[PDB]
Amino acid sequence: EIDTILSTLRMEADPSLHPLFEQFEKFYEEKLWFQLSESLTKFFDDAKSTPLRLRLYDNFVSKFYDKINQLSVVKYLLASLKDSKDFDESLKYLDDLKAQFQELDSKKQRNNGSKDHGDGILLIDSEIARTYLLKNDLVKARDLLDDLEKTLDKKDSIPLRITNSFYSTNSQYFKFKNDFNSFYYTSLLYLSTLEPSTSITLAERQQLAYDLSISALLGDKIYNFGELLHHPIMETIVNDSNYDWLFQLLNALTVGDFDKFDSLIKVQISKIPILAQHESFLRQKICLMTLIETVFVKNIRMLSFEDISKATHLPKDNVEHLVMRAISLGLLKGSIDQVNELVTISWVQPRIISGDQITKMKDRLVEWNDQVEKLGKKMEARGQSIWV
Amino acid sequence: MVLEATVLVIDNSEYSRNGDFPRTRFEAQIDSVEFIFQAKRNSNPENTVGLISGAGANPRVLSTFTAEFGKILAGLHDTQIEGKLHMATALQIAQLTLKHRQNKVQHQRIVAFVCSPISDSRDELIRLAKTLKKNNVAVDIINFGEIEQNTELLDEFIAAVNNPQEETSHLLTVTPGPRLLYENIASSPIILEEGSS
Repeated sequence: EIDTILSTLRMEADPSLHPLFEQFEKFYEEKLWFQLSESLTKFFDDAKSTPLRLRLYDNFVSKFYDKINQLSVVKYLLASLKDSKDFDESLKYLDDLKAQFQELDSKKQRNNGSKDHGDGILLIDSEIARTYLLKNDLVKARDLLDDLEKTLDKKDSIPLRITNSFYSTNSQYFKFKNDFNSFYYTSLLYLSTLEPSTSITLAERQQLAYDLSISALLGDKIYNFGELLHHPIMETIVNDSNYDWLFQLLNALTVGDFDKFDSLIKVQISKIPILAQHESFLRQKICLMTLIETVFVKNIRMLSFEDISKATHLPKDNVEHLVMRAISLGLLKGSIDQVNELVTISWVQPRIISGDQITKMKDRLVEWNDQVEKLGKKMEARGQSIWV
Repeated sequence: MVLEATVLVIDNSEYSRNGDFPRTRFEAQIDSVEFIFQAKRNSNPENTVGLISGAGANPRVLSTFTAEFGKILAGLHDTQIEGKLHMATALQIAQLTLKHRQNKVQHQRIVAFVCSPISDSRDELIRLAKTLKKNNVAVDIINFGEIEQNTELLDEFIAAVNNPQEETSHLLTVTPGPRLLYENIASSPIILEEGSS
């Protein structure tokens, strides 16, 4: 039965994937079901690419649809259905597994006597919305994302796996649509909750790393470019050519150099077509990032227009508008005097506190310790007589 | 054996959802928690048993020493099948539960199930071994998890710890293959043990 299948799999398999197969059978015989889960997983980590994946799933699922925890079951199937090209086939298999699980859980809840099985379902649901995006039915996929988000969050406790799957689905939907703003929000989340699994391929990491950097050029509130670079997703992937000139842009934003910026952008505006259509945003973005830099360093409460004119190299007409933009972002607060040509900044938005600044804080706090101290001691002495 | 308070450690590691004991290893254990309570009672009806878990990061006191079958059962229903066994925590907590009792005349026994290999640090075990002697506690291990492929860290310790006395700590190694865990416990000494005095 299951024996004839094991023969075909071993032979065309690599001779280094050969003993994985032998182990499967042995663990079944002995009824170690824990070990058995384990060995299955070892196959799908790295042999999901190969043509044998699909086969192993119909047979394995039918045999071990009761032994191993439920969440184990759906995870294996998922991997198989990425390399499954046909997206009507993917959708078929999904609905069969969805029914399967609902029935199973009814008995099984009572055998365990306690286990949340509503987890498996949510994962199934998540994947179906994913089918739809690939076939470009954004409308169906949308209301299914909605409902997912509500039930999940009503939960007071959630595993990483479930919320990770749901964010993946979202991420894909936002870049397809060509909405830079939304994707940036998702991508961050996805990174935070990211499974300790290394099943996540380098290719997947590299493609996301690419979309995040393009989002942040175009962005609506990102000035956090340095912080972003410090995370594994970009941090390691720097010698590659795609991640060179790219990262060069991020770093040009930090120092606000106008000159390096101009050279990069001229070449690359043709190359990446996202940047062509979003030209206004990108062009504003260098100018803004310079403005935030000039403002933060001069902590005095007023700046002439002349400071801005020179740093951003723009005419004065454009200056007061640029001053309107910062204020609309909420990055800055204050008022504009046109009669004297001033910007009175009255609020600065906190940024990354460098080491030097830790010392600065401390120096002022000592001074203000002393003031309280001097003042209490003298005033006790004054009118000492009455303190009932 | 006579007038005895027992902390039973029921463990529900990731290896306990297996099926070495047919049909399912979990269900063979459920029956054993029930049976242990009954065997001890049948000995001497003034015996009591309380319950703590091996499952999770840490133990949870489900039930203190009691005569009600009902408390052990509600506790038994509470499980997590992805729990994990840590030998050291279970021992330590068991001794503490023993310090307070409905009747403090009662003798001090730990029964613990082992359903996964044990890889806790050795240092921890050495020290616990002689702690136990201070407070004069005996312990019976129903072993069927450890032996499957991993040498016994506890046997020698228990052996050394025991004195001439009615109480007798033991290493009990019970055939781990399909034979039903509960059936084998009934058919081996657990209240047919003889005194050492």
